[PDB]
Amino acid sequence: AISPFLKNFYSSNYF
Amino acid sequence: MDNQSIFKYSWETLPKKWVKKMERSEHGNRFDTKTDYLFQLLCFLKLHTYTRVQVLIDICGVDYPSRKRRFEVVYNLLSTRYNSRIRVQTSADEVTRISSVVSLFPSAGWWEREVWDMFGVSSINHPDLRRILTDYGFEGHPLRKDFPLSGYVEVRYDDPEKRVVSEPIEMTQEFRYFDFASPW
Amino acid sequence: EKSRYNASQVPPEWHGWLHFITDHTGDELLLLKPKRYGVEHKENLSGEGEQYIYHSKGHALNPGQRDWTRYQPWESK
Amino acid sequence: SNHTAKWMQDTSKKSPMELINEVPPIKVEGRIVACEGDTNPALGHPIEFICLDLPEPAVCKYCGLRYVQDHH
Amino acid sequence: GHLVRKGTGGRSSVSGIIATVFGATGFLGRYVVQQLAKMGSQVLVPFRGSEDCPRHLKLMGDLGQIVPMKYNPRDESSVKAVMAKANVVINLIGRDYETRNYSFEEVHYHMAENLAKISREHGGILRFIQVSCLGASPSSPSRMLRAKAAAEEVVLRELPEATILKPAVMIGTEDRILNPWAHFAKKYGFIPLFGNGSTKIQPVYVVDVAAALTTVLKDDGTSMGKTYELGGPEIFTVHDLAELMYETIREWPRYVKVPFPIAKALATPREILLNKPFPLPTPEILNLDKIQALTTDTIVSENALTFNDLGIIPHKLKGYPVEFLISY
Amino acid sequence: RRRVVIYSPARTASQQGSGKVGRWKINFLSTQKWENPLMGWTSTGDPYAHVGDSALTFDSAEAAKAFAEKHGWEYSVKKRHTPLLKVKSYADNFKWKGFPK
Amino acid sequence: PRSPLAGARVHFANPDDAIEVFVDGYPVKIPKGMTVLQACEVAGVDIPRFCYHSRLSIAGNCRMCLVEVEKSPKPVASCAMPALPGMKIKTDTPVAKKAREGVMEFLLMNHPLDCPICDQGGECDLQDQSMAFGSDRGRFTEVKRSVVDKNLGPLVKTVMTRCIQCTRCVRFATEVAGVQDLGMLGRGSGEEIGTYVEKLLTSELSGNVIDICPVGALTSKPFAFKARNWELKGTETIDVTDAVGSNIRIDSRGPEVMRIVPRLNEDINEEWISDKTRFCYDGLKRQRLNDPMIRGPDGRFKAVNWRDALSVIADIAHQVKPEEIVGVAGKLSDAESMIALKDFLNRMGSNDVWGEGIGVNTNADFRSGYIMNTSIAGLEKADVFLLVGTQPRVEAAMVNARIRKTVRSNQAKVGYIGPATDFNYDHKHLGTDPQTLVEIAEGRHPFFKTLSDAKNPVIIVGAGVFERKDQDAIFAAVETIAQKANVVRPDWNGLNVLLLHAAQAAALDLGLVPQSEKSLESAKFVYLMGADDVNLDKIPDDAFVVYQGHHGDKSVYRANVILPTAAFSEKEGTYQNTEGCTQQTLPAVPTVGDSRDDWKIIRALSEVAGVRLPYDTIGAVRARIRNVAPNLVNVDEREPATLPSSLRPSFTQKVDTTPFGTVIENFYMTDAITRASKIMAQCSATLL
Ligand SMILES: NC(=O)c1ccc[n+]([C@@H]2O[C@H](COP(=O)([O-])OP(=O)(O)OC[C@H]3O[C@@H](n4cnc5c(N)ncnc54)[C@H](OP(=O)(O)O)[C@@H]3O)[C@@H](O)[C@H]2O)c1
Ligand code: SF4
Ligand code: SF4
Ligand code: FES
Ligand SMILES: [Zn+2]
Repeated sequence: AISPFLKNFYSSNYF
Repeated sequence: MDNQSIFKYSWETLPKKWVKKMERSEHGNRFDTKTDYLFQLLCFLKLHTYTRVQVLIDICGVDYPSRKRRFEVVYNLLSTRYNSRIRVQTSADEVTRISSVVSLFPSAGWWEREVWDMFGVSSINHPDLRRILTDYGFEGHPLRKDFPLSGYVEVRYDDPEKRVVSEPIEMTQEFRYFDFASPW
Repeated sequence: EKSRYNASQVPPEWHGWLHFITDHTGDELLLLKPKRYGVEHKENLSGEGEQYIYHSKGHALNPGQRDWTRYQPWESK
Repeated sequence: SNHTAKWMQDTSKKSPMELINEVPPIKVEGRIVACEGDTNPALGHPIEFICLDLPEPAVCKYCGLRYVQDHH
Repeated sequence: GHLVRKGTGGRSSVSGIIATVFGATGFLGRYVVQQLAKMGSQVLVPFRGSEDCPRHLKLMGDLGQIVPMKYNPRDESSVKAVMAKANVVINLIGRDYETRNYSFEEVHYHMAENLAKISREHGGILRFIQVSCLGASPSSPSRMLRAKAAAEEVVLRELPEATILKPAVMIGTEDRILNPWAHFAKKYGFIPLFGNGSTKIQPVYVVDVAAALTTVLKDDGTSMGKTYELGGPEIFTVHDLAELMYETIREWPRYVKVPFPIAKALATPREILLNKPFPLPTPEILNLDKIQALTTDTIVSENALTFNDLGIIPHKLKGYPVEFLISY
Repeated sequence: RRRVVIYSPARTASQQGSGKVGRWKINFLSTQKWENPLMGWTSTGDPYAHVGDSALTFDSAEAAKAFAEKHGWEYSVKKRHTPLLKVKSYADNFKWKGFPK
Repeated sequence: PRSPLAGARVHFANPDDAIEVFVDGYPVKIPKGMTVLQACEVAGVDIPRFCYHSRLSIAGNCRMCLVEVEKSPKPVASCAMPALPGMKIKTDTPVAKKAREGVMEFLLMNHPLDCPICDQGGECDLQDQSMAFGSDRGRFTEVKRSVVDKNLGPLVKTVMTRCIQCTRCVRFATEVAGVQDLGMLGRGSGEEIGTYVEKLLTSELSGNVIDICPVGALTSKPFAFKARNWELKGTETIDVTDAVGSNIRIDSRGPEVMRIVPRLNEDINEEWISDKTRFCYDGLKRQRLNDPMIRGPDGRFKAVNWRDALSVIADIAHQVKPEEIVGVAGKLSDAESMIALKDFLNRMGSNDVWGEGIGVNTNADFRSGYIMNTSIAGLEKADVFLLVGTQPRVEAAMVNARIRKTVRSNQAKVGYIGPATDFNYDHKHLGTDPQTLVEIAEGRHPFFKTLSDAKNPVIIVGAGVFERKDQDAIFAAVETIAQKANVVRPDWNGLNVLLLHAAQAAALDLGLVPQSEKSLESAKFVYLMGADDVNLDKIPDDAFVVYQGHHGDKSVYRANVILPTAAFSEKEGTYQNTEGCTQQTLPAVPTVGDSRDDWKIIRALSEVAGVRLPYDTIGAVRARIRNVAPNLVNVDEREPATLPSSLRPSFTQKVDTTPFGTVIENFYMTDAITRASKIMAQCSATLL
C-alpha cells in the first residue's frame, strides 16, 4: 500500500 | 437567374404556418423550416402539380459548435420537370428525433444512415438503422468538430500473441497544424 | 550485361533519350554534363547488403547513428 | 564545420560552403550589380541588387558570389 | 548509463532498451521479441541463413525497431558486429536434435561460451538473459542436458551478473509435442506413451514465460545475477496431458505401450546413421532427449525461485493456452 | 477527464492587424511529446494534440463555457486584456518647453 | 451597436461632454481631442498603418492610412488628424482605395525582393497590407537601390536593404528606451538608419525594437532563420526572471521553445519586454539535469531511481537531525511548492524555512509593508519620486520604463539615493547614506520641501534592503517621512516597495522568514530549491544537502543528492508580482528527461518519510493555500492592503551609518536560468 499517488509518481509525470 | 419561377410560386401558395426563413440568393434558394413540419412541407412538394420535385439529391449535415442548436440538416432536391432545385434546411440539436422521408423518397435510407453515424442526429422512423460508413463499433461520431482528425483509438495491428488487435493511438510525426491567418 | 541486366543501369542522358522525353543523344547531354561536382551513375542496388544499400542518420545499421535530443545533460566531470 | 556536419555525412567530397569559397570574387566595374547566373528564369535567384561600397567582398544571399568593385 | 523511458508505452515509444536476441527465429524467440517491441525497444535479430525466416517479426514494431542483421555463428567478428550497440542480450539458441555438422555439445555449450566471451569483449552490456531448460547438472541422460548445465555454469562464471531462466516444457500455438501428437493421431494409429505412460511434467504457457522474461528484464534493481526455474500452473502426467489434447481435439484416445525397448532400439539408429555424408530426416516423435526426459521425472525443484517469486503463474492449461487445437 | 483553459488569443506581437482578436478558444494543455528515435520527428500520443486550436473556434466565452461544461471536462476561464484608449495630439508632439530657469 | 476593435475601453475624461462623428455612415461618440484614426477604430474599422504605434508619438510619415473626410479637400492622413464634431469620415471610397493602391505601389517599387529568405515573411505588415489593400501587378524594371547591412550587437541584426523610412525605431529609441543612438541620416532615396560611428546599443528594450520594426529588417540574431511564424504554437504565460511578472507568449515547436514575445497587458508591461527575458530560453534548452543523482563516496554522481533517492533522503532526515532542519525556497518557484515545502518541514517537526532573498532579520509581515501599493498603472499619476537604495533600471526594468514614461509625459522631479548609476531621465542624486534618509525624515536636505510641495508623491524602497541588518530603522524613517509629508492619504497610498525576484512576494506572503540567523551554520540537513546560500558556503562540512531543482549550474557541486524538476515553462504554478497581483503560468513544452513538479516531489518525499500531507491534488493544494493566504487562490486580480504600517521597531538607535550596497549586478548572469544560459553570457561580455 503506497497511496496510489506515489504509485503514479514513480511512473511518468503526466497523470 | 435560374429558378425564380418555381421558388416564387412555392412561397406564394404555401401554408405559411411552417416557414421560418426564406433566402432567394443566387447561390441557392433556401426554405429554412421548423423540424416539426418538415415531412409535411416535403410531402406538399413532390405532389403539387406545379412545384413537383420528385427527386432528392442530397441530405447533408453541417456542424456549428457555437450555437444552441448545434447541428444543421440540409436537403438539396431538384425538379426534373420544372428545371429547378431548392434547398430545404432545417435545424437540429443533440438528441431530437427528426422525422423521416424514406416514405416519400426511398433514396434517403443511405443518406440518413450516413448522417446518423458521421454526425449524431437521430431519426425517429425507419431510416435510423445501424451505421454505414464508419467500420464497426465506433466510439464517437467522426465528423463533428470534436472527434479529432486522428481518432481516439485507431492503432490496429497484427499480434502473433493471438491474431490482430485495435489499441489506442501513439502515432509518430504528430499532425502539424499551420496557422496562415492574416490580420489585415 | 547479358546475365544480370537490370533497368536503371542506363545513365541519365540515355534515360531521357530512351524514354522519348527529349531526342537529344546521350553524347550531347554528356557534352553538357555539369562540372565542378557530380556523382557517377549507380543502379538501384537496394538488395546487395545494407552497406551497398544505405540508411538514415538514426537507423542502427548506419555507421553514423545520430542522436535526437534538442538539449544537453548537465554532465559533470 | 557544424552545419555541414549536421546535414552532410560523407565528409569526403567538399561541402557546398567549401565550393562557394573556392570560387573567387567577380571584380565588377560599377557600384551595383544583380545576381542570377546566366538566364533570367530557369536559374531562379530573383533580382538581388547589392551595394559595393566596402573594401571587402559583398555576398549575394543566394548563391554567394562575392562581387567586388574594381577601381577606387 | 541508466536508460530512460521517453514515451507512454505502445508502439513508437522509445523506453530505451536495445536488445540483441540470439535465436529470435523460432517459438520463444517470436514471443519474446513480440513482448519487447510491443513494450517499445529496439531489437536486433540475427538469422543463420535465410531471407524470410525472421520476416514475420519484421512487422511487430515501428520503423527501424526490429532489424535483421547477418550470418550469426562460427565467427567472432560477425557476433561482435551484431552486438555492436546492444543494451541487453537474450540467448535462446538450441535445437532438440543433432545434425552431423553440429552437436548438442557444440551448439549449446560452445555457443554459450562464445556469447559470454564476446559480451566480455563488448563489456557495455547491462543484462545477459540466457534461457536454457528445466534441466539439471550431468545427473540425467540426454547429453543435451549435461552440456546445457555446463553451459549454465560457464555463463554464470564468465558473467556473474547474469540471469538464467530454466522454463519447463512449453505449449503454445506452435509447440513440438501437441502438434506432433495431433499430426500422428490424425494420420494413423494413435499416440504412443514412452517410458511408463504416467511420467510427470509441468507444461507452461509460453506467453506467460515471455511475460516472466520481460519482468526479469525490467526488474528494477532486484535480481541481477539469478538462476532459477519457471514451472507451470499444475502437475500434469503425460497420460493426462494426452487426454487433455484428446478432449480438446474431440477424438478418441488410443495409446501404444511397451515403451522402453521400442523407444531405445528404434531411436538409436538415427544418431549412428547420422554421423555416418548427407542430412537425414528430423526426429518427429522418436527423439532421444524426449525418451530420456520422459523416463526421468522432471517437474519442479521447489527450492530456488519460481513464477510466484517473479509473477503470477500461467492462467491455466485448459481454456485459452490450448485453444489453438481447434484447427483440427 | 482533462482540465482545459478557455482564453482569447491576444494580438500577435509582430503585426498591427485586428482580424484575430476577440475570438474565444479552448485549449487542452496537452504537452507529452518526444523525439522519434529513427528520424527526429515529434511523436505524440494524445488524441487531443491539436484539435482544440485547429478546429474548435468559439464565438464567445459563454458559448465555449457551455460547450466545455456539456462535454463534461472541467475548465478554468482566463481573462482577456483589452487596450486602453488614450487621447493623442500632434500638438502634444510639438509641445513647448518653458522659459530658462 | 458596434463594438470597438479588440474591445477598447475609452476613457471619457469629462463624461458630461463628448463629440460625435459620422464614420462611414453611422455615428460614434468620441472624447474631446481624439484622432481620426482612433475614431475610426471606435467605430470598428481598421485602417492600414505603418508609422503609427499606440505607444509612440504620431508622425504622418508612412502615408498609408489615408481616408477622405467629407467637408475637406481630397486626401487626409487619418492619424494626426484631430477629430471634429460632425466631420463626414469615409474609408472605402474610390479616392481612399486609389490612394492606398498608389502608396503600396511606391513602397513595393523600391523594396528589395528577398521575401523567401527574409524572416518575418508570413508575419510582415507590408506583406499583408499589400495583399489585402494594394494592387496585384507591378510596373517597374529599372535598377533599385541597395545599402549595406549593419550590426547592432548580438541581439538585433539588420539587413537595411528594406528600411522603408518609418522612424518607428528612431521614435522608440528616443522616447521609451532612453538612449539616443539610432537616427535617420541621409537624404532622398539615399536615406539610411544607423548609428554613424558603428557603435552598439547598450540598452534593454532592443528586443522591443525588433518587435516594433514592422518590415523584417531589424531581427533577432539568435532567432536568425530557425522558423517562420505559421509553424509554431504560442502559449500565453508570465515571466519569472524579472519581478514585475511580465505577460509574454512562448512560441514553441515540438519539445523546443523557439522564442518569446510580449502580449498586451495594460496594467503591468504595456506591450514591451525587458531585454533579459526575450533571450532567456536558449539555455533553458542548453544546460539541464534530467535524472535523480546520488553522490558516490568517490565524490562522483550516479543516476539512481526515484524509489532509492527518496528512500535515502527520508531515511537520513529521520535519522539524525532533531532540531536543525532548514529549507531554502527557490528564487524561481511557485506558491504551491512553497506551501508544500513548509508543510513537509513543519510535519517533520523541525522548522527553519526561508525564501530566497528575504532577510534573516525580523522582516515583519504587513502586506502594505512588503508589496508595491500603488499599482504600476497608477504610477503614471505621480509627481515626485523618492527612489531609495534602488536602481530600477537594472531590476524591474518594466517599472523603470514606467517611471520614464511618467517623466516624459509630465516632468516629475525624481530623487534617488544610493550608489552611483546611469539613470536615463534627468535624475537628482541625493546621497548614499541612510543618514541622509534620516535628515530628510527630518528637516535638512531641502528636497523634503519638494515632497511637502507635492501632489501624489511616491516613495520607492528597493527590496535589496530586506537583507541589510538594520531594516526596521529604514522603514521607520520612511514611516516618519510619510506621516510628516502626507503621502499615505486614503485617496492615494503612495508608499511602494519594489521586489527583485518572482518568488519573493509569495514567500513573504506565506511567511517564509528564518526564525533564526545562524541557521545554515548550525544546520545538518539543508533542503535547497534555489542556489547562492551565501556563496553556497555557510553550510558546514558535514551536512546532508539535497538540491531539488532544475537547470543545475551552481551549488550543485556542493549538493549531496540531486532531484530534477520542471522549469517555469513546463508547469502550472502561481507567481505573485510586486503590486500584489497573482498570475499563473501555463505549460508549453514537455518536461525534460524524467523530472517531476515541485509540489509532487515534496508530497512523495513526505509520504515515503512517514508523516504525509493530507492533500494530493492541485485543487487541495490551492485549498490549503486559501487557508493560509487567500489571494493566491484569488488569482488574476490585485487585492490591496487596507492596513497601515504600524510595525514595532527594535533598533531605535540609528541606521548603522553604512552605505547602500549594490543589490544586483551584470543584469544577465543573475537568474540561474540565464546564467547557465548563454546569449545573456555574450551580452554580458559585449554590451556593457
Ligand atoms: N522443447 C521446448 O519447447 C523447450 C522446453 C524448455 C526449454 N527450451 C529451450 O528454449 C529455447 C528455445 O527453444 P525453441 O523451441 O524456440 O527452439 P528454436 O526456435 O529452434 O531455437 C533455436 C534457434 O536457433 C536456430 N539454430 C539451429 N541450429 C543452429 C545452430 N547450429 N547455430 C545457430 N542457430 C541455430 C534455429 O533455427 P534457424 O536456423 O532456422 O533460426 C532457431 O532459430 C532453447 O534454448 C531450448 O533449449 C525448449
Ligand atoms: S519585410 Fe521581408 S518578407 Fe516582408 S515584404 Fe518586406 S521583404 Fe518581404
Ligand atoms: S526597416 Fe524597420 S526601422 Fe527601417 S523604415 Fe522599415 S520598419 Fe522602419
Ligand atoms: S499611419 Fe497615418 S501616416 Fe503613417
Ligand atoms: Zn547569388
